[PDB]
Amino acid sequence: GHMGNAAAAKKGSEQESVKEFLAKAKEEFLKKWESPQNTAQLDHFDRIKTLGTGSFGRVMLVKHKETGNHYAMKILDKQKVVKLKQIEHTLNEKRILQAVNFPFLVKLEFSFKDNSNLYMVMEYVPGGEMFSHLRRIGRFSEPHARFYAAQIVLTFEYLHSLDLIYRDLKPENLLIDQQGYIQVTDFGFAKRVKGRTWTLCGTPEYLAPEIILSKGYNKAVDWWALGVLIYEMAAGYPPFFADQPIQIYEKIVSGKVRFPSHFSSDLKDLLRNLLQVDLTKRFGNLKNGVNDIKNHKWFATTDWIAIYQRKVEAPFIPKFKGPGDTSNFDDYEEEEIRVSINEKCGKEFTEF
Amino acid sequence: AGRTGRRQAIHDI
Ligand SMILES: NC(=[NH2+])c1ccsc1
Repeated sequence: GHMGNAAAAKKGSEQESVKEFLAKAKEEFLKKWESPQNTAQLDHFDRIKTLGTGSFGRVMLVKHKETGNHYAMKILDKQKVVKLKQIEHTLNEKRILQAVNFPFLVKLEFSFKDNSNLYMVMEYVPGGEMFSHLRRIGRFSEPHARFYAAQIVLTFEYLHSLDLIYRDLKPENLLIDQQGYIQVTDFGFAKRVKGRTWTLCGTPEYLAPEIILSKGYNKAVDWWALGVLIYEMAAGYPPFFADQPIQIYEKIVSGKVRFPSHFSSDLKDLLRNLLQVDLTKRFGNLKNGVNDIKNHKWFATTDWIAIYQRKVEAPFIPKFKGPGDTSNFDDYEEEEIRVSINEKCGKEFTEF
Repeated sequence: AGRTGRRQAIHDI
């Protein structure tokens, strides 16, 4: 076979340890999922700088006045969160983040709300977004991309074992920490799902075809998105690339993908099996589950346990000038935080 | 030709 006796026995034992780990991880998750609120207030923090902005608010660097610790504070304008699925999704985000625990998932520290806004305060990751490093360097070498991909594979294996689908994988959502490892943030589209779910949501370049086609879909959409991420990391641009979303969607559904001439044959084989329109054939969705990915030739040099334990030397260590350094983030327009005299949307966000 | 800047996710397409 491809493996000798010693190699196959070790791998089998390793897979059984994974099952042992995931069983314990689920027990700890469920305890927090059933018993999740209001762990601080706005005036406990000094606002420093806006680190990112999107439709419904911003992420800011803040400094905790009492302890001097720095945090990333996400601010959601309760009114701007007006759309039906915008609302449910915000409750998903907070409840998932307060219950998970994994070395590549950002840690939530406080959450609270006032008359105008919802707030989630999490660990500050000063190395910046993968997105900006990727655009600056152009593309990552295959060993470099592989190091990051392995972390996503393990993170999705963890999430999916808890019946969580992530649904918004992309470089914009992946922060680089001081050791060069990944921190997945932005759980705004994550959802606990026992079978299928139906919401049309995500980022166009990363949408699986079954989402675009309005099918009930499952966790396999995350393995498709992994294929898009690996391609983008190794090429510098995503596989389905056009100016307007409708053109992106047509390319996604076609069942066609072209690869740069510098892609290794091992990489193309992996990506063909991840970017597979047929769900009966997509890696991660077969009888052997995630092991079809972990045991792929392109990952043959990957020490899965060593990645999880953070024993592998990272390919890139971001520059850090000290606590509160924002040099690895882009600049954004600053807008003061105005809190209304009157509560908005009190009933909608009772559970937050 | 495609989008090179940060990409916003859509909550309800
Ligand atoms: N949550 C994010 N995407 C983010 C971006 C810059 S700092 C945090």
